[PDB]
Amino acid sequence: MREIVHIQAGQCGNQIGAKFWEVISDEHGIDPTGSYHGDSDLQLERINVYYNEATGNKYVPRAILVDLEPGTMDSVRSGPFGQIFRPDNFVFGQSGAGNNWAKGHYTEGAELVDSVLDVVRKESESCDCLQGFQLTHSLGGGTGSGMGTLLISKIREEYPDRIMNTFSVMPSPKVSDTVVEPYNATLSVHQLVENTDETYCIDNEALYDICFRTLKLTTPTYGDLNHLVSATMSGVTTCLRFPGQLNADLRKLAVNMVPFPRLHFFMPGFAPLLTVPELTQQMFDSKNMMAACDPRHGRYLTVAAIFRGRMSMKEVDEQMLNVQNKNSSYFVEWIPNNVKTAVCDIPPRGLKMSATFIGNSTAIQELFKRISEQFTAMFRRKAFLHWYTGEGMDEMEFTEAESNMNDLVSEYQQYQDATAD
Amino acid sequence: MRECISIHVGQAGVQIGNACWELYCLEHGIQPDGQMPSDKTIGGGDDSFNTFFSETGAGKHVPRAVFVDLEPTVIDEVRTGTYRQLFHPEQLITGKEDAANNYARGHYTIGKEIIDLVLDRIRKLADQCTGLQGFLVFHSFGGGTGSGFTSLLMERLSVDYGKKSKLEFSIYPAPQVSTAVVEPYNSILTTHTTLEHSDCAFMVDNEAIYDICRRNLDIERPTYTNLNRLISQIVSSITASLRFDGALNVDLTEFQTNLVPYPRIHFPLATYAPVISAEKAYHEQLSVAEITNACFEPANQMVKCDPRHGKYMACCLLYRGDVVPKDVNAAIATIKTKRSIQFVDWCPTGFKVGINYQPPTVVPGGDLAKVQRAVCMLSNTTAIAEAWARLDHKFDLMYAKRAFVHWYVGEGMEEGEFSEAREDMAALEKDYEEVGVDSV
Amino acid sequence: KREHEREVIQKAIEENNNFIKMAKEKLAQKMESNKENREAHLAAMLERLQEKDKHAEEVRKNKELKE
Ligand SMILES: Nc1nc2c(ncn2[C@@H]2O[C@H](COP(=O)(O)OP(=O)(O)OP(=O)(O)O)[C@@H](O)[C@H]2O)c(=O)[nH]1
Ligand SMILES: Nc1nc2c(ncn2[C@@H]2O[C@H](COP(=O)(O)OP(=O)(O)O)[C@@H](O)[C@H]2O)c(=O)[nH]1
Ligand SMILES: O=C1NC(=O)[C@@H](c2cn3c4c(cccc24)CCC3)[C@@H]1c1c[nH]c2ccccc12
Ligand SMILES: [Ca+2]
Ligand SMILES: [Mg+2]
Repeated sequence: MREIVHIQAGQCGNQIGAKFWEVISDEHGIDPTGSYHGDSDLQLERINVYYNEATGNKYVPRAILVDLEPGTMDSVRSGPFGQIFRPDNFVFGQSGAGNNWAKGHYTEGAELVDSVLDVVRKESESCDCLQGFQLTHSLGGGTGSGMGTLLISKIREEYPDRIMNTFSVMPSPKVSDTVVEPYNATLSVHQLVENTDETYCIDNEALYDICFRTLKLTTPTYGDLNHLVSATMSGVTTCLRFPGQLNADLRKLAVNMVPFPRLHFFMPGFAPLLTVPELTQQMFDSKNMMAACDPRHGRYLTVAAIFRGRMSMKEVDEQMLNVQNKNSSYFVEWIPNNVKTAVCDIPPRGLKMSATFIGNSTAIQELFKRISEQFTAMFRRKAFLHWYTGEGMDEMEFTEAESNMNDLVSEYQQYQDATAD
Repeated sequence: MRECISIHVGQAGVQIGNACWELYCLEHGIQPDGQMPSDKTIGGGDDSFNTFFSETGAGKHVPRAVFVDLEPTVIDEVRTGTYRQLFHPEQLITGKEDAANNYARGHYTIGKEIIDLVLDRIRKLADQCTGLQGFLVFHSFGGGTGSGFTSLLMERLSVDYGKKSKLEFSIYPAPQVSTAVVEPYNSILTTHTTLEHSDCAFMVDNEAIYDICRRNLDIERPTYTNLNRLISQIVSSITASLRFDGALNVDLTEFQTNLVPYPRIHFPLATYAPVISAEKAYHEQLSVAEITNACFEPANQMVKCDPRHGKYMACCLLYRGDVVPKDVNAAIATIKTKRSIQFVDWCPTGFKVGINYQPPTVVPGGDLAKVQRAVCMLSNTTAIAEAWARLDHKFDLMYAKRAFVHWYVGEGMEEGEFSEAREDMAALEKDYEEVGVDSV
Repeated sequence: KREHEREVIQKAIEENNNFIKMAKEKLAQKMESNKENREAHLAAMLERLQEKDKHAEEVRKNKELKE
């Protein structure tokens, strides 16, 4: 088979990580004990992509749980589907990052990283043919951000010919009051642009605005934000988990989504928050993006979309052709046929039909400009910079991370302004 | 003798192979277990169907075929499918990792790890032939395996079998059933690399087949199964002369003499008729004149282009079923005086005709109506170059920005190979333009 | 005439062998070139990951030298 090794670091990473496993375990029809009690063989066709098969038909998630503090580790084990995770795959420190990137990347995490790699190595060595790794984490914290990016670099050393994918949660003052977050983000982006093949930009700013303005939820909880994330993560991995007209893996997705290596930051979307024409227009609407960016402020390099549920496929094909024609200016012309539609017969839990969106848009620069703006506001004053230099870092590493993310923005702008002739 | 070995590469090649061989079995009365009651010579024979089927002492008729894919899941369906008894396990070769829509991985990184094994299994088939005629290679242009590995295999076959004939059935990419954005890259790279190693290549435009299934069989959204069952009928029509005998039967090699005026000009345009549903074919007999006239309707072509705006360099008609020369000649005479059929000035204008009395066959639960007579026209037209032009344009749009090129470079390829491949295509488009110019 | 007949078939053999020969060499050249390039690409990738380790040592070293 073609196995994916899941990793979840820090608080945020384990929260959405656990939710991801709760949702897909339900779709594939397995209970927290690891036993299969489904009705369709399509649930087990490509189950090995995310699950190991143990004695007595026990399906164990190929997941590795990480955090520099043992608190969250108890939460998962106690939470639903806590009894399904492999006990030895729990790797926890005692320190705690304290929202310090340097601690997670150079100090505290660098001391725990080896014991994580031993678990990564054990899972990987048993794979028939490993295709890559997927990481869930936030960029605003210290562990999932700092140590998460350390693991990526370390894993890429031992598996340089495997795909590295990440579900990165971007920080937003609308959700977290923590002041130092734009430092952890910029430093993390400095790593992700160099050492990941695909990154799903899960933006808290977007997640907040959706819950508040659309779902009509004032003072939204993390549970509300994750209900969006889980539905998204379920959507973008459907083609990896189920058999269809065309079966996908991490590599084939990267080849089709990433025209240039650095420009691998996708803005995911979901609909609804019906009939086929309704779904299609919503998923291309800016209100339905999980990244706080207007796609009509830039151009699409590539676009991928799933339609889940039993519906008219003739209708879906016509509407997707319809949108591309009416919005032709927002798709680069120097990449022919840069929009693909996928279809899964099996709908999600609760919805008769839905649609998930993956866009490699140049409008993603808006998200990076926001972080860069908040970053430079703190860095011009050198506020709380002692927490980083205290761990042995230099001012340059802040400057380099800043200018590298600046280049990423301008590079996205370059191909936005490019023309066929 | 005159055996033909089929090679099916990648998903497209394999799945088309499934349709073709299933169809062959039904045409020859071969059962899914390989037994053929009408065949009285047990364990061998020099009959016509022996060109495609070998025989075991137990009376099993085994396809002279190899199925190759760098990923196991497609061929695994063959291993556990209806016709799993038909193939010896060694004829079905799989790796653990596909080429990921990348020519480089199919030709180099992944393909090189299995190329020696494939050649060994091909050799085992060849050593069972008393007079091997050549190879038939089924593959897609767009897939990493169909593109990359095929070209590697074709190169290696030219070394191991010299100038032994190698024919192609190539699936030309279409947006309606696309699998990758880099299919134009893979298409240009394969065509360039394979050009010197192929004697004749029958391109099948998926959009053409997609349109025909929608228009003529009223299939609202055709699947690969829909496309493949139509394709196998065209393939069957072309290989019919090799698999059957008859007085008016003309060998494919004779058509090939007329179809290839220069080595690089070896891409015939196939047109098939009648494609019709059971509902419409009921109480509706399509005569010889009607199906022959349908061959000059561009809507029935395997490749999207306009021969009416091009020039002919050969025209072959391969009939099967209830057909006699008298009705063919009458139909042709009518067509010549009503259609836009113009030949280049350096070639004769006569249509070459072949007839196989064995009537057309359809697969159970299929969409195609069973008819008493069908026809496949093979023409050498300058208009087929339009297919190259469309592909080369999509190639240019992306390559001007070097989009997705890093995925190839990362696998060891160089930009020089891209430009070298594109220049060869430019020369090929020019070649088709030159052959159409009147003589001095 | 007999002499010409020999020269024709010999020329046919020569051209056939030359085509096989050139094809065998052109392929060997390609697989070799591709092997070099892919290795050099992976080697470069590991080198700047090696640089990230050396940097991390210099960071942890710099910490204890400020106490
Ligand atoms: N007509 C037809 N075309 C097919 C079929 N299967 C795949 N294709 C076409 O083949 C192209 C992609 O190549 P594939 O054969 O699927 O890929 P591959 O050869 O297995 O190579 P990989 O990328 O390594 O998987 C697409 O443009 C498809 O439209 C089929 O069954 N019938
Ligand atoms: N969507 C979401 N974001 C979270 C969650 N928990 C923390 N975050 C975000 O992550 C950042 C804090 O990072 P955290 O995960 O606590 O750091 P760590 O645990 O030390 O790696 C803040 O910007 C939060 O918005 C969660 O459950 N859901
Ligand atoms: O299954 C699939 N594998 C791929 O490589 C995807 C793809 C993206 N582009 C493709 C192109 C061509 C063909 C396939 C694909 C054009 C540009 C972007 C495709 C897909 C369609 N919707 C999805 C939703 C979630 C995950 C994957 C997919
Ligand atoms: Ca016999
Ligand atoms: Mg394949």
